[PDB]
Amino acid sequence: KGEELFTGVVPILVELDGDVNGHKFSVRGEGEGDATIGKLTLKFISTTGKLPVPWPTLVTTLLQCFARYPDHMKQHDFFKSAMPEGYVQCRTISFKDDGKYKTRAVVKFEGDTLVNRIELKGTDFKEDGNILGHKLEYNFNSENVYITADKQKNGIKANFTVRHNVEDGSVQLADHYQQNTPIGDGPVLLPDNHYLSYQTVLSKDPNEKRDHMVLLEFVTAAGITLG
Repeated sequence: KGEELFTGVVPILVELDGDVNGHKFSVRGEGEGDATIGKLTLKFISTTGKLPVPWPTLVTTLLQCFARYPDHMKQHDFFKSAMPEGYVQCRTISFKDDGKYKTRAVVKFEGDTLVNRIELKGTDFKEDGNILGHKLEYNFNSENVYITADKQKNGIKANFTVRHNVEDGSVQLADHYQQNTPIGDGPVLLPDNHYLSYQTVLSKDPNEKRDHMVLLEFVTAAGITLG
């Protein structure tokens, strides 16, 4: 039933309120998702001027319900099974030798629009580090998100590390710990161990005057054998 909401193109609204070492910012995003081919296309705008953190550090925070689950894996798709009532997604993102983000997001349908409303709190960052110092390249290295069930919490957990290119040729690690729990009371699909494979492209809108990020994602579930 949840999966039936994703058979066509779904409009998306994203709202992020952020606070890193006390520096506040807001991001508003819009676009669409097409889970049949695992495709997300989104444009995010800062409504508070130039961001105090690099856009690439916000990519993972700013809709895994649009992953393409192969037919033989569709009974492992927690994200769509929680819909339309939605799920809460929480992460701790620890930047190696730097600070951490803690995020809480409510992902659910409002009518025909899939809405992702997020609060982000960043702490312990270095004023001259790679993040507050804006030393990260505007690109993204996309790998696999490993997913496991958490039966006790009736949800899932995920773990992965983002490797952010630094302008000096080094790499800034971002360790992600993720938890998702459904908002509704009804049973949801809980998966065997598997992963989501990402292809992520960041770009710019040449006609956009505000600080912004254009995001294209292709996401495919894998790791359970078609046989």
